[PDB]
Amino acid sequence: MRGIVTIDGPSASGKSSVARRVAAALGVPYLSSGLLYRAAAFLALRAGVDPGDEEGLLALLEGLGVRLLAQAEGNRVLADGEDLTSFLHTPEVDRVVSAVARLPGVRAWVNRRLKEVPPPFVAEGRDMGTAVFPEAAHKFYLTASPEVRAWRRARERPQAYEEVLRDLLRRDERDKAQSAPAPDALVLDTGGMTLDEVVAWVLAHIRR
Ligand SMILES: Nc1ncnc2c1ncn2[C@@H]1O[C@H](COP(=O)(O)OP(=O)(O)O)[C@@H](O)[C@H]1O
Ligand SMILES: Nc1ccn([C@@H]2O[C@H](COP(=O)(O)OP(=O)(O)O)[C@@H](O)[C@H]2O)c(=O)n1
Ligand SMILES: [Gd]
Repeated sequence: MRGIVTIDGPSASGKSSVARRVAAALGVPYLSSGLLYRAAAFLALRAGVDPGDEEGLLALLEGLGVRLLAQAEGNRVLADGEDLTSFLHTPEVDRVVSAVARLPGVRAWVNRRLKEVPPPFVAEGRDMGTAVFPEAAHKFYLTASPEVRAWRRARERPQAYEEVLRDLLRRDERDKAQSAPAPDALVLDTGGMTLDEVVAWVLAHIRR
């Protein structure tokens, strides 16, 4: 696989886990676009920047030199060379990230970072196969029921299922504009499947 594989989908549909495993099986990096959006949100919070102040936020992001590090075991985001990854997957970041991700300048900043990577790679996000890498040779859209996505996510947050579900429903709703599947994406419902099964299906499709 020498081109680009995109994997898009709503929260907890399985994108990061599948992209990591598929990329490792193909011998290429994977790029988690949401990690950059999460970093943008985390930095704005930490800096006391008003979430509607695009200019100030962009001044900060470019000013700090924020970078995505694609490592096989998982992506990392650095700001001024320092690893912020451990702070990006909190309920707090989950709850405010959509508001920051809606800013045109932030999306343009994230996409510039993604476009700096030479192919091949597998990229996961909301609009990888539509807005960012529409030329991708292999596109996938993962989806599952809100209940199972909330069930999966609750295992990864200091929150119970019902709150996780409420939060997930809201976030996916707030992400609607950037979340439609590419028309040529293979849509897979991952509910009821193991990570291994989804990876196997995706690789089989890629290797058709
Ligand atoms: N069939 C599956 N496919 C992918 N991930 C799964 C699956 N079943 C359970 N998981 C768990 O659900 C979580 C999904 O997280 P993640 O890979 O980040 O998905 P997403 O990027 O869509 O939020 C992981 O904890 C993963 O281990
Ligand atoms: N390409 C994408 C990727 C992420 N995002 C935003 O970034 C936030 C986090 O993405 P994420 O993929 O890390 O979230 P999860 O699906 O991993 O739970 C999201 O809710 C989206 O608002 C986005 O607008 N567009
Ligand atoms: Gd993820």
